[PDB]
Amino acid sequence: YFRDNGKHALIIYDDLSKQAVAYRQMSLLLRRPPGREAYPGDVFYLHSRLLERAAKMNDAFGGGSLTALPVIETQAGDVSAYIPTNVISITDGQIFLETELFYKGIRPAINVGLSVSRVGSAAQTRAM
Amino acid sequence: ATLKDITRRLKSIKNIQKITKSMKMVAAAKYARAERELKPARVYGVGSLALYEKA
Amino acid sequence: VRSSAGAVRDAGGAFGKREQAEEERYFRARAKEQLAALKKHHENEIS
Repeated sequence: YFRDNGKHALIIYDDLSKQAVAYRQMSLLLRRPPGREAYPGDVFYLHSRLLERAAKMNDAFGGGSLTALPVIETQAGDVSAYIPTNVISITDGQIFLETELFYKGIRPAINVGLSVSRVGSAAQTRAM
Repeated sequence: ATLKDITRRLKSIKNIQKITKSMKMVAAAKYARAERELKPARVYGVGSLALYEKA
Repeated sequence: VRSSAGAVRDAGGAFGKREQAEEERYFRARAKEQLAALKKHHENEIS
């Protein structure tokens, strides 16, 4: 609504790894056949159709925007898991938080080595 | 960890073990040579110290 | 299960980072030396 009415919005799904679990429970109780790790087949779609709504409308469509900051939770840093990889291949950037950095004193634990942002140059003030 | 983590760690440790075995062999050869060359130098240096402990 | 060349830096454990640093420090030093020599040659070859 906000992005369609020329305003700017920010949405923070927290977590998406629990929406995936709720969807899996629904799908298993409707008797739909399971998939990998028991998640339904349509588990990528579930998220891709949801994170694709965070657009940046041009000035003809109001100019409004909707940023999204999905939050995923990995297991012992296994970024290679199923839902983490799906959402990593869906989103633009990433912000890797690591426990080894959290306890080494670096807080926020952002792992600047791996954290990425496709926009990069653009969307940054000239001084910064 | 997962299977790939364990596989990579196992391969790395196997390489490390190979390298340390090779280095042990090299060090043993160099040690044998060093002992062989140390005997005469042992007598030579002990002689050179002779004076001070005698006077 | 076997082992292959260049596996210590594929795991990326402690030995991988240790080796990467042991390489980078040495080659930074040699690059500094070579740059000094390059500057000296530049100056000595102007004439």
